Amino acid sequence: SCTVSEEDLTTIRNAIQKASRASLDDVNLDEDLIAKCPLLKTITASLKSVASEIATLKDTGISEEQVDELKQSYEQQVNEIVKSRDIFEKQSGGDVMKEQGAMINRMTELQVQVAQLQQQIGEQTSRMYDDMAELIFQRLAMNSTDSIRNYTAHMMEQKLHTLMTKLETNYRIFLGALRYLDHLGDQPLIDKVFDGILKRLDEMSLETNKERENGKYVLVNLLCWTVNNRFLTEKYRKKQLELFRIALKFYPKTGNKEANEADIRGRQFCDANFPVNVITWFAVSRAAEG
Ligand code: NA
Repeated sequence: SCTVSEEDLTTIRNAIQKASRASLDDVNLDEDLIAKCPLLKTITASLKSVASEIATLKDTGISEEQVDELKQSYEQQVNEIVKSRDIFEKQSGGDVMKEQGAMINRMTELQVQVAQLQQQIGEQTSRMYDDMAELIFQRLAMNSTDSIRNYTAHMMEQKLHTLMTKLETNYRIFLGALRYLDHLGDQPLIDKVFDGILKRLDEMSLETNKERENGKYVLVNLLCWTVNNRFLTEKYRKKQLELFRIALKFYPKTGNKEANEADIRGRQFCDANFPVNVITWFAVSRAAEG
């Protein structure tokens, strides 16, 4: 259950407003207060998540003009929640002594509005990542069959390597690239990019935690990309043995299946079992046959 006192609701309101600002700091609520209403934990986790995602945007090559448009959108949307009379203000008129006035119902409506804000910002940033990925393909002159038609094999390989070094450092950029290729419907380009992803996965260094993180997201979502796509599923089929080799490189200890599966599912942006099956089952079984 959730009980909040009248004055504690006022400090929740101010703590939410303070999370909207240019500093985007973590909501720091007293533990006694969190204890009486643990629902607050997921609200504060949501706002932290949005701010941490806006911070990642700055690190990329996205223009700080666009980051400013995003930060003001976030700020306006949080102020809308702060101003909500159903959540924070006394019941008035025909609302006096409605059930909605109970603190549990105010906090539930706060959780809904914060969850919907997180979804809306998620949609905006996801569009920004689409645009950034496309810009990468354009700047590298790799954005169509026509652009790549007159590349030698050596230059094509060189271009694909450069492309992967830019896509792999932020999995949301990588996902944006996959969405851009899907919508373009240029199959010779998809064919080559698939080869390029496999070659990077097969050879990239895995010395640091950041490199293993980059590779694992790329591997898992490459597999997701093939699901329900005949052409990409056929590409998986032809390069099956190489993907098994890559899978056991990123997920070596075949015995800790449960932890690997949880790790894989946390990086997945499809809902399919196929990435888990490839990495923790097919690859493990096929290395063992002989
Ligand atoms: Na108060």
